[PDB]
Order: sequence, then structure tokens, then C-alpha cells
Amino acid sequence: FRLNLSVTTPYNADFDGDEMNLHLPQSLETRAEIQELAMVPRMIVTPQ
Amino acid sequence: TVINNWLLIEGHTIGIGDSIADSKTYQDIQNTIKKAKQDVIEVIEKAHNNELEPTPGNTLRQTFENQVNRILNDARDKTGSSAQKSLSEYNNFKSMVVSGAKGSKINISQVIAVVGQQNVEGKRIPFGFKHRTLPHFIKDDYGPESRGFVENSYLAGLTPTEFFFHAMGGREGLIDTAVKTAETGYIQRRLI
Amino acid sequence: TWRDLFYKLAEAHPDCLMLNFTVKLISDAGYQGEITSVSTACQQLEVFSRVLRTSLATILDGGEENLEKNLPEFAKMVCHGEHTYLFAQAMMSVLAQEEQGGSAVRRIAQEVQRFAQEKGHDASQITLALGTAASYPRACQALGAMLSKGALNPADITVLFKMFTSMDPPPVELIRVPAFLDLFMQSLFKPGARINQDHKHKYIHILAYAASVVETWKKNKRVSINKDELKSTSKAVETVHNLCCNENKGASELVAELSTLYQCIRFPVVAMGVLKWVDWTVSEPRYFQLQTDHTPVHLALLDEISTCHQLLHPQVLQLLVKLFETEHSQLDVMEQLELKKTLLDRMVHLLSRGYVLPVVSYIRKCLEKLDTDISLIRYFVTEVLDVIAPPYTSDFVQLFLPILENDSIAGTIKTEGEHDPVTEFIAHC
Amino acid sequence: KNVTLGVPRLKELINISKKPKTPSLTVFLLGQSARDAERA
Amino acid sequence: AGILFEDIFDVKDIDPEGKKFDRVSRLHCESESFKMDLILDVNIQIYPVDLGDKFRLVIASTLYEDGTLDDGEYNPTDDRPSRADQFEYVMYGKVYRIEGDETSTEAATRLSAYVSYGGLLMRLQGDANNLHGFEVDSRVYLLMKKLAF
Amino acid sequence: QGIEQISKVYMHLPQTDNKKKIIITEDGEFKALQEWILETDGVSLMRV
Amino acid sequence: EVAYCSTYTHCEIHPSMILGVCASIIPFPDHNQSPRNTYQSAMGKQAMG
Amino acid sequence: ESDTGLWLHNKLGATDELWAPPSIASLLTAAVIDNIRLCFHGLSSAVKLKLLLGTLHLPRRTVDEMKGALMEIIQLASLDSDPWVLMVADILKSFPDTGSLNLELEEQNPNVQDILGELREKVGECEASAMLPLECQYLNKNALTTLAGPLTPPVKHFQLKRKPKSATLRAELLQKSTETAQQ
Amino acid sequence: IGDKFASRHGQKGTCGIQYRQEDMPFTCEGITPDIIINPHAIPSRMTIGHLIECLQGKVSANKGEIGDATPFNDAVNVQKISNLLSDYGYHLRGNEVLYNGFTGRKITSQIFIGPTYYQRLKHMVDDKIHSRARGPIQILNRQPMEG
Ligand SMILES: [Mg+2]
Repeated sequence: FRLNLSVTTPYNADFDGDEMNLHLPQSLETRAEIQELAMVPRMIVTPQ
Repeated sequence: TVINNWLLIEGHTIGIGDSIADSKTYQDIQNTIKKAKQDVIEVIEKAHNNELEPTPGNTLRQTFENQVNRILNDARDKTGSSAQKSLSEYNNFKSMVVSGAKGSKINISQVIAVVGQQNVEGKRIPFGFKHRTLPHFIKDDYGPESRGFVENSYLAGLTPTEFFFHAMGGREGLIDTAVKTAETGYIQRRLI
Repeated sequence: TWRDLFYKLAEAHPDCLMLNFTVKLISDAGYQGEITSVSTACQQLEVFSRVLRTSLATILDGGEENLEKNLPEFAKMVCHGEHTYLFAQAMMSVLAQEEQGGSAVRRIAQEVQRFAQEKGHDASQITLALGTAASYPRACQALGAMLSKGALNPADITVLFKMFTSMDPPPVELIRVPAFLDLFMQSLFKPGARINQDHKHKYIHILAYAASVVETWKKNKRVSINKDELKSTSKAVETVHNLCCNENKGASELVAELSTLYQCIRFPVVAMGVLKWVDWTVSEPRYFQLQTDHTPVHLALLDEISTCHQLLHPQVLQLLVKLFETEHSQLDVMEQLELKKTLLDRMVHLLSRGYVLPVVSYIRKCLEKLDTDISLIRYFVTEVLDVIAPPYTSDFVQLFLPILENDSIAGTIKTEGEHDPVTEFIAHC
Repeated sequence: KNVTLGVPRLKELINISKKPKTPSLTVFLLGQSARDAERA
Repeated sequence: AGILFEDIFDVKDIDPEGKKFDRVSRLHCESESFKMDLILDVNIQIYPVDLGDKFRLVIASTLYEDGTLDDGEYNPTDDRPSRADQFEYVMYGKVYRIEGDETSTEAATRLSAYVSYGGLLMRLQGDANNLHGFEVDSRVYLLMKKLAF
Repeated sequence: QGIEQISKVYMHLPQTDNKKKIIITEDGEFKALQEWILETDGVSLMRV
Repeated sequence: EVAYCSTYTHCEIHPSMILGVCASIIPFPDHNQSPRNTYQSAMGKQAMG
Repeated sequence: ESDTGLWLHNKLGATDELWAPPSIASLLTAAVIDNIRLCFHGLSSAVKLKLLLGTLHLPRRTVDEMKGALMEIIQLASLDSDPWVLMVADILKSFPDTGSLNLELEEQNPNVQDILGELREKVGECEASAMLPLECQYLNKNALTTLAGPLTPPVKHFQLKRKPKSATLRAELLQKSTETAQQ
Repeated sequence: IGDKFASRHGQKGTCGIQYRQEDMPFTCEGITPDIIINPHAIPSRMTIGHLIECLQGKVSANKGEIGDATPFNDAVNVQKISNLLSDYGYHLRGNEVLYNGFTGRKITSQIFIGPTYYQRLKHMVDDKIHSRARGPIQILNRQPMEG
């Protein structure tokens, strides 16, 4: 799995043996939900 | 993309040359260490002849420990400041610190100037043996190197006693991680 | 009010001829003081000369107590320009040829010089124009060089010292200027500015000649020379500077030679040097951390300075108030309170030598305004009242009464017992 | 000084317990007693 | 023409705070006729300057003598006449700040125009009479030429 | 003397303005003032 | 030298013998941070060879 | 030079500051003053005053090398209508000769005479407890006495029944120091 | 790429990419790195032993003898190693001038380079890659199996 380094901070990823999980949404409704709520560019600023 | 492609031209590295002082800073660091050693020797001498005024709010041992810790911490801070002064604008540790990418002032100070005092449970190295930390010292020795002060830097290497003391200091971090993970997991689950 | 009306009209209507006539009539009536004066209109000849003369008279009617207040007021209006400053300094030099109290005028001129330097003046060349030092062009130019630079140049000092310690020494007025000695001790007794042991002896000789040498002058002509204080004073300065500037020496090493230290600090110039060295040595807030004695020997040294010499009292008081007004970090609250108690003990020791009024005035000012801890003030008053005896000066009581009128007088007597409370002073008022 | 901050403090605040490790009070003096050390 | 300001300067000082950067040097230069101070950053490596040097400084709104007001994109292939022919050191930047000794009522007698040439800063501080071609957020050429006199 | 389960009381001077006494002056300024405080090692809150 | 003990009874053979098997293959172990020495002692048992 | 009058007025005509503008010596040389001398009657009073005051700050060698033009400028300043320029020229005329200021301010300056007289009266009136020069902080008691009279101890405002803790502290510290030097 | 490698000072990491000899940077001679690691791994972790071992690897390789890194020696320090290295025509601190592999241009920063011991940990990526889409099922609760 290859990913841009800017997103290594939210994941606290390390590139030294770290493993990550990938889930594939199976329906159009679910895919639209992911695209409209949880895409990476939409999570730049945290509410915390 | 743009910065990573310009780095092909500019380049970046780090090496032994980025950890060396100009041989005049080494004299200053050694002088500061000698001053701190003389100071703590003097305080122990005053306690030997019973002149330490007890702090109004702390025990005699507590005020003695506070005095020694203050002296040692001031010595490490002064040595660190001198080390940062010595760094050139071409140095790579300084570049990676001021950029905020990695490292901090304490890392440079420990690599160049001095590792500093080791601590377990917030205190100096306890007397595991009867009235001495290691068999190599004399009983009832509260001097700096006896109770877990490392006077060498990571470049010069640690002597065996302070190597063992630094191992003691490092073990607590792993222990604390191993307990804190499970302690905070239940907190977070209950909050959820 | 109508006079100020007329002045503001003439300001607003300069071309109004009847306004000029009205100003003329106001001048005729004898109220010329109300027309713009002091610092506003000191560019006119008669007005500036009159206002400068009045301010000089005010200073001379001031005294030691008025030194801190009126002198900046006078200095800001005499140094507003190089022409006014030139007139002031020329008149100071003209009076300075007369010693019948002209030492006061010389003091005023020196204070004006140092204020001008604080502002940014290159007034050292002006001062050399004042003195007879300009009669030796080489030495005068060298002094101008060092005082525009502000540093003790070794080659320049060799050039100056060549003319001295001979049968033809330059007039002492060249070497007596306050700026020379002040910059000299700022550069020498400072822990910095390392000297490579070569021309330092020449510096010591120059300082000894400036301070400890006696020159007799009649009608501003050199009469006789006294060189009694040139070997002992020079040796004292060398030993003191060696002790002070060997900063690698520990505290115990300096304490070990306290006998010769006390012998040497019995000199005024040595007293100023050691005072300034202590000022630099304690200025770093880190110094107290490495200070492993609750009651320093530095404080006893300041006590010795205060006791032996009285003309140095304002400087010790200034140091004490500076140390008192600063909060010390990385310490204990109880440690800070103990340090304040020791500082007030030093204040009482200063009060002992007769220097009383400024200390009490500052204590009152810091108490009533910008209230500090009341325990410190009560302890200070307790120490003061137990070391003074009746009768008392009227002004001394006049300034010591308000502090004791309030701020927890009931607690001023807790556990003393054998001796009577402060009320006796009240009975003696 | 000794106040036991960190995760144990958060656990005590969350797990509402009648026996905190280091209970304390922050007493503020009322009047003229607030300035004088002896009158504190 | 597009000549906003022109005068002769002589370099009174080089970087007094120490050499902060290797290839860029700070110049405290002072005027001859209009008596206005200048603070400039120059690329010392390709255009070396030394103390006491005098130079002609011509701030211009455009390089073209007819003032066609070029758009401002790099087109080296241009055969039109230019000012840069008779100048050695030319930088292009924009003015980003104008200070002044303005009061609440009276106008300003002293101005100080700040211009940035992509990082290299220049402050031109003088009487307000000569600084009127400077409007904030406008492009400006330096056109500096060392004088042999 | 004292109140039960009050083992010892520390006398403290807050060097941080958070516990300092900040009083609005007559001219509008805030003028934080430093005043003595006490820190107990027991809890009464009723007799205290 | 400056008298500290003057009454020793035993002398160490070599101080580097305090280390174990895995930790004694680290070159210059006294120039690292101790957690790194621990990590190396862990990862030396997973090296291919 | 090329219209040196405007050059002088614009380099040095900072009328807001009555002080000496910086590097006044460097702006002047033999030729500069040699051109100033024939155009001294066109410039303003402020520029003239700054030039005259800066002529003091010139180095002694520079003053002596080209002292004739300085005498000419001072003489032309004495003929000026502004009384300040008259006074400054009177003061300055003694520089090329010796170096010290002209003490003969008595001529054509009655204001100087009045200020000198009343200052002298006030100084004679207050020769007791006067402001000792700051140099008195340094020179020895004998030197101080020969310079500006001996030291007068401050008035006894009270009686010191017992010494404070300082005296006992200093004695104890002397004893401790005497015992310390032997180790 | 994806396989795991570690130095002898706890500097573990996975291969990010592989470049051919032509693309890698090179010295004045045709020496090109086998492994390039990031500088940022050094400062926060303070494995100065890694740097010293790298420095003395050059001395051991050029001189022709196995270097000594006994933990408490005091006959070996960085200064003597640098002095030995400068006798073989290299910069005394172990830096070299590297040329950019793609453009052939010099790199403005001289690069620290030398021989260091590396190991191949058993955690290869091919032994961990895993995917599923409707595989076997458990018997008790009909949910996808574990492992
Ligand atoms: Mg990781």
C-alpha cells in the first residue's frame, strides 16, 4: 500500500513495518456516503 | 512535488561533522562541568559540617536534593546553550531543528554537550545496594557521578557506570508505555 | 488668562500688527516671563540666558536631595541644541576657574555631559574643548578618539601614559573627567574585556595617577605634586583586579585572601571598582543559583564599602533598590522573602552611616504606592527603630512618621518584650 | 508540587471517587492578611 | 518615461548586524541631492559592491521608454529598446508598504516606501515630496548602475 | 490548633496570573496583583 | 591520585562483559540512546543468516 | 563644488535638530570650507550654526592644517545678524590658536556678564554643602580635599546605640576567612 | 520493496523503491550507494554509534583490517578515526561529493557515505499481503473466518 506522506500524521503511520487495512464499500449508497463525508481532503481541519 | 524535486539539486544529509564542536566550546563545557562538580562537593561538605539551613517547608534531605538538582540542571542548561551557540549555519542538526522537521534543542545538547542527570520515578538513582548505587563507589556518596549524572556526551561515549545508569533511565520509558496503553484504553472505551 | 489669549492670538495671527503692539505692551508692563520660555523658546539669546541662569540658581538652591529630580529637568533644556549646550559648557568652564563653590558648577557640567552622552551627544570633544587638555593636541585627539569609541585602546593608553609619570605631566584636569574613569572601570573590572597582562599595568598606573595623586593648583597653575599614593594604591588595584578577573577562581579562593581584600578596599577608587565588579557579578540572575551560602560575603563587602566611604552612598542605595525591585525566578518563595529581609538589613546598615532620608522616602513610596509585602516593611521598620536614638532631626521625623501611622501597627509588637514598642518614637514626636 | 497530574488524575475525575490521592484546597486570604507574610 | 524616482547614492555601510546570508548583502546607502536614506538587499555574488562606492539608482515603472506598461511575464525574445541596456544590476519587484509621519490633521512630510524583489527588501526613506510615484501593490524596477566618476 | 485531616498547609505565592488577584483599577487597566495563598493537604471546605 | 578509595578489594575483568549475547554484537553501544540498544537486541534475533 | 550652497543646506539643514548632525567632520575638508568662505552670506542661520558647531568636532590635525579658512568662517560668523552666530563665532575664534574656548565673553555680550555675575553670586552664596563633583567618588581623601575641599560627614540625624548585624557579620566572616586561608 | 531491513543500532525500515545503478547518485569514482536512508532518522533517536560505525567502516575498508568497536575502549575516539581517514584522500569527517544520478549535476550538499552493516529481517512483505472477498465461513456463527 502506498500513500502520500502528508497523511502519515492522522494515521500516526511510520513506514517501518506498519500494516494498514483497506475496506471496499460494496454499494452505490455506501460509496456516495464515503465520498461525501470521509474523503481525505474533507478531514484536513479537525473539530477536536 | 516541487520541493522534493528541488531537493535533488540542493541535497540534504547529516553526519559526524555535524556533531563536532570547535575545540573551544569543549573547553567551556569542561569548565562548566568542573564548576558544577565543585559546587555539589561544596554543598556536601557543608552538610558534612552541618551548615545547611533547612528550607521552611521541606525536610533536610529534601532541601539537599533540591539544591543538588538545581545545580545539576543549571549546569546542563548552560552547557546546552553554549553548544547551540557553537553551531554554524551550515550545520545539519540546526537545519533540521529550526525547520521543525525532527529533533529539538535537547537532542543537540545531549549529542554535543552532555547527556545529563538520569532519573527513575522522578528521583536520582536509588541505593540498590546498601548505601551505594554500584559497588564501585563508597558508601553514602551523593556526588554527581555516584547518583546517576552523565557528564559525557553521546559523541564522547559513556563510561560503564553512567552507561548502566542510562539503561536504568531508559527502561522506565518502555515500562510506562506498556502500562499506559492498557490504562488509557479503558478510559477511552468508557468515554465512548 | 488674557495674556495667554494674546499669546495664542499672536501665534494664530502673526501678521496682525495690533497683536504685535499688544505683545509689545505686555513686554512693557513687566510680565515678560509669561511669554514662551523654559524649553519652548530657548532659541532666543536673552530668553535662553535668563532661563539657564534661573535653572542654574534653582539647582544650586536644590542640594544633594534635589540631585535626582531637578538635574534631568535642567539637562533636557540645556542640551536641546549644540548652541545652548555650548553656551552652558563655556559658562561652566568660565566659573570652574573659580573654586569658591565652583565645584558645584563643575558637578553640574559633568552631569550635563553624562546626560548628553546618554542622549547620544559626542560631547567628549566639547569637554576637551572646555579643558586645558586641548593645549596638547596629540593627547587631546587621543582622548577624543577613545571617548568617541568608548573603549580603552592599549596603544592610545601608551601614548597618554608616555606623557605622564615624568617631570612634565599633563594637567590633572585632562585625566579627572568622570567619563574617562567611568568607561575605564566599565572596561577593566568587568568580567569581560580580557587584558593580556601587558598594558594592564599601564592601566593601573593611569588610574592611580588619576585618583590617588594629589596636584596642587593656585590660580589655575600647577604648583606641586604629591606622589605618596602611587605604589600602595597601584598594588592594591593590581591585587583586586587579579582576584576579580580570575573568574575561574571559586568563591572560597576569593574568601581566602579577604585580609588583603579588606586592606585594598579601604581606597575610594578601589571601592568603586569592587562595587562595580560586584554589580556585574550579581547582575546575572543565574548567580544566586551557584551561591551556596544564604548570607553572602558579597553583602558584607558592600557593608564595608558603605561604612568606610560616604560619598558612595547613592550608588549603594541604587544597587539595593535595583535588587529589591526585581522578582527572582527559579527560587523558593521563602528564599525570596529571606533575600528581601537581607536586602532590608543592608538598607538599615546604609541608614546607619547617616544616609537616611532617601531610603525612607523610597520605602514610603514603595509602600503607599505599588504596595509590596507588609511583612518586609514591618521588619525594616523594626530594624530601623531599634538602631536609632533620641533626639531626632525634624525632617527625619517628618519623613519617618507617615510610614508608622498605618499598615498593621498592632502587629509591630509581637515578641520583642524587653524593649518598648514604636510608640516611644510617637511620644518623642 | 505533588498533585498527581496525568492519566491517574483523569481516572479519578472520571471514576468519581471519594478518596483522591492528593486532595487539596486553594485558600485565598481575604483582606490585609493577604499581603503580610506573618499575618499569613 | 515611467521614471518614478532617480538620484545618486553612495554606500555608507554594509551589513552591520553581521552577514546573515552568504549570497545576499545589506547596503545602507545615502543620497547626495535629495538626502534620503536607502536600505537595500543586493546579490553580492554576481554584483559585488564595496564601501564608498557610488551608483546611479533609477526606479522606473517600466523598462520601455515609451511606457507601454508591459504585462509582466518573462519574454526574453524582445527587440524593443530598454533601459536595462545602460544599467548593470536590474531587479523587478513590487511595493508593499508606505509609512509616513502622518498626523491626525496635517499631511505627511516624510515617507518610507518598502519594496520587495522576491525576498530582497528595499526601504527608501525620505521627504514626501519626492515619493509620489509609489502606490502600494505596484510593480517596480530597480535599475542600479555603479558609477566610475 | 487547626482542623482535622489537614495534615499540613503550604504557604504559596502564585507567580502565574491565573491565581493572582486581578482588580480593575479606576482608569480601566487590569493590573494583576500578587498575593499570598495557601494550599492544604486535606479537605474541609466547611470550617475552612 | 586525589585519594578517593585507596582500599579496593576486587577489579573488573572487562566492563563490556555486563552485556548479554545479543547486545554484545552492537558496535559502539555506549554512543546510542539506550532504547535503541534494546531495539537492536530485539531485532538481532530476527536477522536472516 | 557645483552649487555647494544647496549641498550644505540639504546635507546639514536639519532645522528640527539643533544638535550636531552625524559625520560633520567628514563633510568638511580644506576645499569644502575654501568654497564655503566665498558663499557664507547666502545660507540660512540653522545651516550656519550646524557648520559652526561641527567645526569644533573636526580633528585637531585637520583644524591646524587649514586653520586660515576656519578663521575666515569664524570672522564672517561674527558679522552675522543672528546673536547666536555672533556668540558662536566669539567662542570659536580661539580654536585655531590654542584649542581651549575663548574665555573673553565680556565684550559685546552683556547677557553673558549678567549670567556670570548672578551665577557667581549664587555660587559664593552656596559654597557650603555644595554638589561635590562626581570625580569625588574616586580620588583619595587627600586628593579630594585638595581638589574640592575635604569630605563633610552627613549630619547626625540620630545616635547609633548599637551596630546593625553588618558589623558582627563582617567580623565573623573575617574570622572564617582567616581560618580558611590555612587549608 | 516492502521488505524490512535494519542496521545494528535499531534503525529499522522498509524498502521504499529500487533504482538501478544508473539512476543512483555516484561519487567521483563509480561508487554508488546500495542503501540510502533518510537523515531524519538520526536526530530524534541519537544513534551516534551508527554514524561512528559508518565512519570507521571507511577506515577499515581502505586500511585493510577489521575495525574495533569494543564498548569501553578509550583508545578509539572520533578524532583519531578522522585523522586516519584523511590519510586516504577522503574528507576527514566522511563526507563525499555526490553527483545527481538523473542529471549528472553535483549536489550542493556533500553527502555522508560509508560502509555499514545491515541485516534482512524475516518480515518480508510477501508473507503478509492478504485479501478476501467472500471466502470460507465459520460454523458456529456464520461469519468470515480468522487468519
Ligand atoms: Mg512504525
